This record gives sequence, structure tokens and C-alpha cells, in this order.
Amino acid sequence: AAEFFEGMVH
Amino acid sequence: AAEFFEGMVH
Amino acid sequence: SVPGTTTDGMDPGVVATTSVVTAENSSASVATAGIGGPPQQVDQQETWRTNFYYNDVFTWSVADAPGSILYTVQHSPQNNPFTAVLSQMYAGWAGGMQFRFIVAGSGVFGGRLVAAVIPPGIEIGPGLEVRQFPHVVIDARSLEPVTITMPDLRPNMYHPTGDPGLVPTLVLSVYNNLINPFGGSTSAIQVTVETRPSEDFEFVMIRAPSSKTVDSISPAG
Amino acid sequence: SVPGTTTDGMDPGVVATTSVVTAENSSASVATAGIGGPPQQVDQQETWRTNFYYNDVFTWSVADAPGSILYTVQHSPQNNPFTAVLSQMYAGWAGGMQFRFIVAGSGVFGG
Amino acid sequence: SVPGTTTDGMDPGVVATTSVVTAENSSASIATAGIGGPPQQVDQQETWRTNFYYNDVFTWSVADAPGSILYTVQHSPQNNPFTAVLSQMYAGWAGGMQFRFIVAGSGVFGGRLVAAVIPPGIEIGPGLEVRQFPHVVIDARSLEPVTITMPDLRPNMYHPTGDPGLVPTLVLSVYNNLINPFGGSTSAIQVTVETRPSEDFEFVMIRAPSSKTVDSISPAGLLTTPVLTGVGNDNRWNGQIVGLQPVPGGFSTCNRHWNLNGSTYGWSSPRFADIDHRRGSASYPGNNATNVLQFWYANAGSAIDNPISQVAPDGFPDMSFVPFNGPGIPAAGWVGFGAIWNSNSGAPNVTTVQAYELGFATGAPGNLQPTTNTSGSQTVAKSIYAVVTGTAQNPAGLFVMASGVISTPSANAITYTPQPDRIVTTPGTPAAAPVGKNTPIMFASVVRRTGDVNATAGSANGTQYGTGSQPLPVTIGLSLNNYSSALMPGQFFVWQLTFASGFMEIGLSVDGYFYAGTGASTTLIDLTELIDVRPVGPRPSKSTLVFNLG
Amino acid sequence: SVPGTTTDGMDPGVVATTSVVTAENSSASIATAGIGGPPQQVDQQETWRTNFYYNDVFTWSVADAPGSILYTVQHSPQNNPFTAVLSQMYAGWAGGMQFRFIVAGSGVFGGRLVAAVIPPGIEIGPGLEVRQFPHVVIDARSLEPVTITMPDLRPNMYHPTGDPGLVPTLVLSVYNNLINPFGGSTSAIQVTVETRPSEDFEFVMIRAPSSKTVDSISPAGLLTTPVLTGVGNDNRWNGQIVGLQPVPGGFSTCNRHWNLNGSTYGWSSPRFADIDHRRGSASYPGNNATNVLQFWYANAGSAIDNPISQVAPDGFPDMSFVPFNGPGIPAAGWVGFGAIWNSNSGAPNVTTVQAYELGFATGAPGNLQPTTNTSGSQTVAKSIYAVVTGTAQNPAGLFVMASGVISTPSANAITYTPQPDRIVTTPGTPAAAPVGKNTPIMFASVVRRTGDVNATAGSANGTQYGTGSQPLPVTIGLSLNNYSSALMPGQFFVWQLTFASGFMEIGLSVDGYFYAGTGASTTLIDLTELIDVRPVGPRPSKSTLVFNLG
Repeated sequence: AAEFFEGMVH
Repeated sequence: AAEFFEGMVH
Repeated sequence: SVPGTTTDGMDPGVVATTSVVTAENSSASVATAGIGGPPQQVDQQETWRTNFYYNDVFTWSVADAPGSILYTVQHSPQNNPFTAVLSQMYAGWAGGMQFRFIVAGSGVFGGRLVAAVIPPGIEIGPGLEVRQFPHVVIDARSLEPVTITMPDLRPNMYHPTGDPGLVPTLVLSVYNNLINPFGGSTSAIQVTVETRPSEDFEFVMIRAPSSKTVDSISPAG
Repeated sequence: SVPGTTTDGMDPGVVATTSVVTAENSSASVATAGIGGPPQQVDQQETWRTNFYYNDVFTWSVADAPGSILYTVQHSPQNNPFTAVLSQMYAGWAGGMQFRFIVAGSGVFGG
Repeated sequence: SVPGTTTDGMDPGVVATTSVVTAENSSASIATAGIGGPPQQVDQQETWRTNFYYNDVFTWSVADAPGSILYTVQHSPQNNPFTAVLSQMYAGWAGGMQFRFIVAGSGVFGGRLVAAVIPPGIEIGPGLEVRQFPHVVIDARSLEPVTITMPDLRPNMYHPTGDPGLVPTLVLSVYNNLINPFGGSTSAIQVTVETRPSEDFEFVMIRAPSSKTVDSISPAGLLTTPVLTGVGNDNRWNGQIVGLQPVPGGFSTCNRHWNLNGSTYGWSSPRFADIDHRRGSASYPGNNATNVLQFWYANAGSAIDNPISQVAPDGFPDMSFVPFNGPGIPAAGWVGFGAIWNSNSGAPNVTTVQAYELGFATGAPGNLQPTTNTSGSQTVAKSIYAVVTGTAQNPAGLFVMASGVISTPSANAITYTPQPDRIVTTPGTPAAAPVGKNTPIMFASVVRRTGDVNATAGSANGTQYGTGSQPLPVTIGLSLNNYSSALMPGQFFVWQLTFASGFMEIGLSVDGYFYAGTGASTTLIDLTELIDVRPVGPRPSKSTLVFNLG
Repeated sequence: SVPGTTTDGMDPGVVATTSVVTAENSSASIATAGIGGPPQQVDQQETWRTNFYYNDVFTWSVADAPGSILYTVQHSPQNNPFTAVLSQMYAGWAGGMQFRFIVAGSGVFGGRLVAAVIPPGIEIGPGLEVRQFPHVVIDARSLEPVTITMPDLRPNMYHPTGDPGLVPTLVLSVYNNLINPFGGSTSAIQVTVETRPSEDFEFVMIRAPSSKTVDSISPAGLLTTPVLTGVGNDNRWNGQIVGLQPVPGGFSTCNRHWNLNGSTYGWSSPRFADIDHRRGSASYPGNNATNVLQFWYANAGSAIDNPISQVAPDGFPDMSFVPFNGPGIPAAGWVGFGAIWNSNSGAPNVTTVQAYELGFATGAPGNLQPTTNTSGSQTVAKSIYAVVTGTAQNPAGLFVMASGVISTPSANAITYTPQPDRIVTTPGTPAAAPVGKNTPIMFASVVRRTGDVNATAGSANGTQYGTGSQPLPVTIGLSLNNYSSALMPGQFFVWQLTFASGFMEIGLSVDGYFYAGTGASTTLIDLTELIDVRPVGPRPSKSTLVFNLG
């Protein structure tokens, strides 16, 4: 779940 | 739960 | 400070959250609704989205049995006047809304109300029991306003204006009967509903003003 | 804490002593009553003697003149149900008792 | 600093304790429920555990004497909407429950209530003195809710789901009278009850849901909303149930009736099919054989066609035979289409087709009189219209259809045909008697009459009604399951029925009769604007069911 | 060091991966199911999550060509016994499932299988080439179980419980032919499938169980074990269902028939009550009025009594009128007891009581012939026995009973009366056609005949059967709920029926017809030693239902 928002932020 | 067996042991 | 008997236009009162206001709901609502482009009308200093404005009024009688619905709305931009003005010039929306209730009663009455938020797939009908959902109970002797927030729970990424899809529903019904100890002619009170958009509400696509849609306009004209 | 409108079974409320509850009365009552032998049913943890239990009810009317008696009891083990049960299997008693009163009225009355 | 006029869905209010809540109770309960394995469904952050949910509402008026019982509840996981769903996948349960009370009054009233927990083994009813238990007193002017906890006081190590055992009971009574100092028409307030599991409630042993199902544990789903609205029929006439008929005197119904033990005393299966019998004497009075009434009879105790009982053939009406002769249509008789057939091969007699009236009589070749007890009686058929010819064969058989209509002389309607004076009953069945203010009820249905076959409900010539004891889905479901471990003798299983204006309660006894608390009124209940049906559970039998249509 | 001959209930065996199982799928699935709130029922030490539980078993023989489909399953929480119970208290679900396969072979066989996951949007059926997907090959000599995982490939953010949406499908096919090097009679093996939730399966939003119930989501509980054993009736004759009748040609049934859309094309409610009509011409042939046959008719499209449709009155049989005259009993006609009444007041004619035969005819005052389509037809009554007198009134009415019997000339029995050649059907209804090896079936019932009313099942004169399209509880339940979101066009809802010796499968289409895969056989299925009925779920329509009684 954290990787999804991390990728969209990055 | 522990007090029950502790009382029966003591 | 104001002594409870006068209320400001930006004052919610007490805050009542049942079980559906979560952090992951807002984080998933903001991140997924970016498929429509950058958000529009998002500025948390404007007067139209900081104050509560008038939406509705209804009456509560002594002869109302417990379990009878007094107020229901679907999730829509028509529940606030300024988002209803702005929705004619946009073609998509997402986010939640806040509902402020002021009971115009006295400290001699008795009785309670109950409010709940229903998931999108449940049919709103006669067999719906709203006291077996996560709810909140409001006394009839309350002086300060009570604010309930309805979030956006949706299976799609955004709500098209001509086709929103599945939406939640806010239901307010009778918990216990209204009691006037003196009896007589006074047997009803009034409750006023205000609205205000939540912090995660936005529009997306600009479109043309007074464009036609695949749905249908309200039968008022 | 409970907000005054709900009361527990072991809660006396306020305490009102007139002039007859003294230390020498209790000290003379305990020491002299040992002529009957060792005391029985004396254990300050039992449920029958820690809770308040129902004894009576009475009504208070508007038309009651001042000086009219609404409730009277002599000192007896019949004023509590469990001491009345236990008194059939004993032949002697000593000590005092407590009486709890709950008025079922509103804040608009007087008297 | 929130005020007391707004209450949150997780908020218990003031916690009112009682001497039955002890720490060694909780430790013994957990350590002895450990024989079912580790506890299941015990996550403390789940939404179904943290919130209170609605249970009931009752009324407190100024006319209730001190010591009057206002509300009782038995300890069960059926009191919460979410622990009743979760019990379908487990075989045991243990633990307590919390009950939250909200009093809807004002600061001008007076009066107090009292609440206590009753240990198992004690009979709950009138004369139960609550104020000589350890109790809590609650004022009528309280603004915050009050919550007390009922623990698990049991003689078992856990409660099996089918057979829990002995449980405690929570009783709320009247401490002092309710007082309105103004005086007038406003003398009542309302109290609402909600429920939530306590911190030590758990399930133990997982099992398949295709085991003992939800229809074998409690009879809550036997009476639903479409059963009394537009789907269900009655067990006597096979007609649409429209209303409820109070019987303030009492009655006993035997045929096609089932108790809560999976047993019947009657002679019929729970279905509507043909009535067939053989070896019965057939005759016709007079000498001329054109436009002549047909007669047939056979003795009771001889019809070897049913595996159930041999008193009467399957489908015979439980009505006493009204005697008649000549050109007069009888009043309130069970009549139905049929013919007399030949016993040697099964070939029917084609010319003897007419409407025959059925019943129980005492002397068939002699003088005709009705009878009620089946011992020494016999089954008698006689056509009400003129029929051609008549067979005088001694072993001749009778063939009638399933459903029937009312036999009326004129075009106008009459009262309910099945009055309690004339109902044929096998000896050994119990009767339904009034218990306090609760009186037995029947289920009314619009049934056509032989004087006007066009007449329906609301007609200008009057409406004809026929009554039965139970609805047909109820007696079908009672013959497939066993509910011995669901109701003690002296208890009712209660359902709440709501309308557009008011609401009423009905109850079901162990014997299989239905009740409503109406007193001595004889007015039919309309039952047209019914909205919802909700189960409540076991209640004491000497408690008045609430009946207000407004 | 445990051997491979013993397998534990938590043991997956060898984990066989496929390119559709990716990490970004799992992260996207969790992060987008987070809009339903926190996940529910996700405790990893619970017994219902850790163990595998039984799903199915299928057969692999040597005659199956490469590319033949052996087993399919659609993605749903109804594939596990415990996630189907837990879905009654939630409004959404998301996540995957694991499927464990055990092959029961030996080390002397040859041949291989192939398994792949099919994304949504692709039609599953014959011609689906599995070996050109990413796949796994499994040998027939494998001793340990093999488990592959089906992930959640969806275009929504979660699946609503009523309306999930598009789902993937797991298909197992034949890679190479099964080989027995010895050769002979032993050419088959069996594979068992079990299921377990994966680590990311969860529910989201809690709701009341008294919301949309379990009877409005899937029609699994509409067909249970007592329905086909001893409780259910058929929708044409109201008689006890005893067997199953295959129809290899095909048929179309319109009256008292419901589809999976909550809709009917017929003219009858789902109940058996009286047939009443007025304003119809009545006449009698000949001049003498003693022992004279009675005639009555009325046109179609005129009977204003039903809110449903006005083709025929409620309860009229959907059978073509067999013409007859004189002293001859017709063959296979719907006959029932009744009389002709007077339209001005409703008073019946007492002397005109007989058994009347009902049907659909083309010319009633002229020459008599049967008809099938309702357009331009009319409803015709004619008594089969001699009756007294006859009323020649023009608006005269007809009153018949609900149930009927077969009209047979002799004491012997005949074939099933309702043959597919003569079934009266409103234009606009679809027909039931064979799909591959699957053929439509009907529900047989023992129905009495007018030549021998004593005859039952197993009699020496033969057994008489009448057939219907659906069982009565099924069509009652289909008219109360809507199942649009349960079966795509081109799918069957499958039930497994087990016996004392063998087991068979039946399927239900969207149109409301029932099927069994038997080919061209016409033998009745006995259906006496039936034991259990279990639901299976949606399957492709071009797949053979297994039929072996041994």
C-alpha cells in the first residue's frame, strides 16, 4: 500500500 | 485465567 | 468567548464521527481522483467553502413513532447552494460534505434522534434498520449545533455529473418519542440543516456552461 | 464517577448522625455482648451484609399536617430480609442497623 | 467539554455496578471456557464490538404501582444483531453483555426505577421482589445514559449453540410512582435499550455452516414480513390471510396443528390435497331417483390410509356436522365439490357430481346431531343440491376436493364460520386459555360462499371470513424441526409488528397457539398497512403484550 | 522427514507461479481497497483462514483430446464455505484465492495437464487455447499437491456484494493424452480441488444483516434437499415431484413460469386457486335436456380479472383442447370439477355439476380443433360426463377448481400427458434448446386418472405421470427477487445431486429452464434414493454436466 502512494508521489 | 490456575496450585 | 447561545458562521459545534471517517478513505480519495486532471476550485480561504449555508428545514412531531425517517439525502453537489451553482460549469466531482444541525427546542422537552451513513449498495426502503448500523444519538435539549461528516465511498475513480454511479446516503430518524410534559397545543419543533464542503472536495473537467447530460434535470421548471 | 442519578447497591449516599452514634456505645455494645459466647455470622465480606436490600415503601401526601408520622419501626431483626431468615436459627442478637431512604420526587416540589 | 445533550455511539455514560460483577467470575469464566480452545472473534478494534445497537423501547406511565415489571431480557447472543450472525459458524459461546438505557424525560418529572440481575433457577414473573436483590436506582431526570453489565452465571463450562442451558435474566421494575406536578393528559415517558458485547465475550469451536442450520435453533425466521402480507395462507381453508380475529373465550384446534415438539394430535398432513376413503355405506332417502339428495357415511377408527392416525381420512374438515334436510341451505357448513366412486375398480360415478357437505355426526342412519369428540363419532357426507340417482352399495367410496367454501342460505354474509363452540377435537389435546390480559387469536381469511360466488373483500353484500389457528408456512416449518430447547413452559416467543400508525406484539406458546394482549375486545385487526416484522425472543407469559394502534 | 504419501491440512505442497502474480498488483489492490476503510477479518491465526477445504472433484479419462476443458471456476467468495457466511455482514470484498490440486494416480501412467488464469473480458468455452497463455504443466505421476494462486484483476476499486463486476477465471485443460501402458478397462483417474483465502483477502464496510438478504444475492438456497425429496410440488399439476423426465427434442412453457429477471410471460400467479370467469356464451347441443353434454366458451383477450394479463383467466391450463363428442372419453385431457354459474348475482346452477375439460380451441361454434398460439384463439369448456339440463344464457360464467386429473379412456395408464407438441404458448416466449450434450428436463409427478381414481405409484395397472417445467418453491422464489447480476447469458447455475450409488448435475439457465447432460436418452430418473443437494455456481453453458449413476 505504501509503495503505491510512494510511486505516485515520486 | 492465570489467577484461577494459580489459586488452585497454591 | 461566546456563551453557547450565539453561534458563528464558521463554527461547527460538537463533532460526531460514527465509524466511516478514516484516514485511508481520504488518502485513497485524493490520490485516485487525479485521473480527471488537476483539481479545480480548491482554495481553503474562499468564503463559499468556509461558511455554513442554508440547505433545509424539517419538523419533529410528538406522534412520530420510533424508526420513522425525518430527513434523507443522497450524496450530491445539490446539497449546497454554491456547489450547485458551480456544478453547471464542471463535469466531475469527488470528496465529502459536512451537515450541521440546529434543534430549535427548549430544556423542558424530551426525546432523541439518530443519524447514520449507509453504504452505496444497500437499498433504502422499508426493511432498512438504521439502528443496526454505526450511528450517533442526539438529544432534543441540545443548545450547540452538531456536525456529521459524510465521506465519499465509491467503487469508481470519480463521479461524472451525468453519471455518478453508486453513492452513500445520510438517514436521520426517530430514536425515542418527543415528549412535552405540559401537553396542550405545542406538539412540534423544528430542525435546520446547513452544509459546507469538506477539505477533500474538488471538481475536475471544465466543460461548457449549461451543457446537456445523459441523466435528467430536476422536475422543477 | 457516577453522576448522582445512578446509585450502586453498596452506596449509602450522605450520612446523617443525630446525637446517639458514639464510640463508647459501640465499645460497650461489643464487649458486653460476649456473655453469649463467641459471635456468629460476623464476616465483613459476605454479600448479605454489604448490600442494601428492600424493606418498605410509603407515600407522602399534600394533605398531611406537620407532626404526623409516616413511618415507624422498633429495633428488631425483622427489618432486613436476611437477618429475618437467619434469626430462625439463632437465639440472641445485639448491634445496630442502617436505613437508606430514596425520595422519588422532582425539583419543582417543596416540603 | 461536550454537554450531556449529545451522546456518541461508543459512549456508555455512567457505569452502574452490582455485587454480581466480581473479578473471580471473569477469571473462572475465561479459564473454564478455555476447554473449547483459543477464543475466536476477539479483536478489540472491530466496528461490530465497539458500538451500541438498538434492542427495544418501552413505556412508563403514572398508573404503574411500585413493584411492576417494565422490561425483562434473557441472556443470549440473539440480543445483538451481529453476534447472532456470527453464531452460525461456531459451536459454543461464553461471556457477558452490556445494556445501555436512555430515559427521555425532563427536569420537571418525578419518580425512580430499579434494576437487578436475577441468578438462574429463579422464576421470573409477578411477585418477584426486585428491591430485595442487590440493585441500582435510576432517576427519571437523568440526562446521560446509564449502563449496567450482566455477567455469565452458568453451571456449564460453555454454552452449546443448540442447547445453552441455564442463564441469568435482567429485570427492570418501578421504584416510585411517576409524578407530573402539572397534571393533565401528558403522563408517559419512553426508555430505549441498546446492547454491546463485553470484553470477555467469545466463541470457541469452528464448524461447517451446512451443519445444524439457523432454522433448527430458533423459530425466528418462521414468521416474516411476506408471510402475513401477501404470501401465507391459513391451515384450515387455504386462503389468503387478511386479518386477525381475537377469541376472548378460548378454543382448541387439533387437526393440521403442530406444537413446538415436532408432533401433531390431528389426522392430516401439512398440505391441501384430495380426501379419499373407501368402505363406507351409501344410501339415498325416498323412493324416486330423480333430484334426490345423496347420503354417505363411515365409522371413525377404520380408515386405513394415513400413517399418522386412523380417526378420519387425510384432509377431512374438523367441523361438526350441521344437520339439514329438505330444500334448505344450511348455515355455516363446510361444503366442497366431489363425487361417490365404485370401490371394486376405482371408476367414479359420473352422474353423482354435486357439492357435498362434510362433518362429524353421532347417529347417521338415525336422527342427526353434531358432535365434537371423535370417540364414538363417525364421518358423514350429504349433498346440499339435488343430484341424479343414488348408489346403495355398502363398500362404496367417497372422493372430495381439497379446498371448500361456506354454505350460506342467503346472499348476505355471516360471522366467522369456525366458531369455537363447534370444532371437532381428538381427546388429549390441550386448549388455549387467556393468561392475564393476553387472549388467543386466529388468522382470518376471505373465503367465498355458495350463495354468492362473485363476492370478494369490500363488497356491498358483506365480507365472509373463515379462520384458522396457524399460518401454513409456520406449521410446515414446525413439522420439519424440533424446538424443545427454545421455550420453557410458561413463556412466549414474541414478534413485533409495525404499521403505518401504531405497533402491536404477538406471542407463540409451546403448545403452538398465538396470542395478543387485547383484553375482551372482539374487533378484527385490519392488517393491511403492515410494514415490518421483527423478532424479539423469549418473554414471561404473565406479561402484557403492548397493543396500541396510534 | 515426513514422506509425500501423507499431506497435512495446512500444507500447500509445491507453489506453481504464473506471470499474472506480480507485486504491483498486490500493492495497487490493497492501496485502492483502502477507500472502504480498514480491512476486516484479517487475523492470520484463525482456523478458517489457515486450512484448505473441499471444493470439487473431476475425472480425466484417456479419450480426452488435447485442448479439452476439464474444470473451470469463476472468482468469487462463494467458492469457500466460510467466506460465504462472512459476506452476509459486509458490503464489499477484495483479494485473491489459492487452489490446491491433488492427482490420484500411480507411477505407471503417462500424460500431462495445463493450467492458466484468464483475464476478464474473454469468453470461456470450447476453442479457448490455454497453451498460448502463461501456463503451468502438471504431470499425472505427481505425489505432492500443487497450488496456484488466482489474483484479483478487476477494473473497480472493490467488489460490491450484490454486484461484483468483472472477475478472472481459472481453467484447467489437457496437455497430452492420458496413457495406460497395460491397456484394458482401467482408464480414468480423479483430481480433487480445495480452496483457501490468500494473504490479502479482506472485507471493508459493515452493514446490518437485515439489509439485502442471502436470498437476493444468489439463487443457491432456492433448490434444497427437501424440495426434491418430499415437500416440493410441480407448477402445473400441484403434485408430488417423484422423478425427472428428459425431453431430447425441446419445449417452451409460458404459463406460471418465471425467468431470472423477476418477470413472467404467462397469465397465472404462482399459486393454485379457483378459475373464475364471466361473460361467456353457454350452449348445449341437441334438443333433449336430460343427460346432455354442456358447452361453454369465451374469447381470448377479454377476461378483465388479472392485473398480469388478459389472455386467459387465472389458473387456466396451458394445454390445447382435444376435440371429442359422443360417448367417448378423450385421451390426455385436463379435466376438473366445476359448474356454470349465473352472472347477474353469482348464484351457481346446482344441477350442472360435472367434470369439465378445459383447453384452447380455434372455432368453438364450428368445427373443433386444437391450437397453440394464443392470438386468435379462445378458451373452451366441455363436460366429459352427462349432466342435467343446460343454460343458454349469453353472459354466463364458469367456475372450476384449482387442481385437475388426467382424462383417460381405459383403466390403463399412458405416457406423460403434457407432451411438447401441444403446449399453449403466448407469442414472445423463448424455447429451450439442447446445448451440446445437455438437454432440457421436466419434473414428473404422480397424477391420478379419471378411469381409475384408486391408482397410485407402483400399481399393477401402470403409473400415470404429469410433468411441469419448474418446481413450485423455485418459481415462488423467482417472483420475489431479482437475479440479473448472477448469471451471464451463456451460463448455467449448477447443483450437484448425490444418490446412494451415483451422482448427477443439473443446471439452470437465465430463461428459467432446467437441464441435464444425458444426450438422447428418454428414460425417467428415479429420484427416490436421493441424499444431498449442494450448490456449485456459474459454469459455461457449453460444458457437459456429469451424469453417472454408478
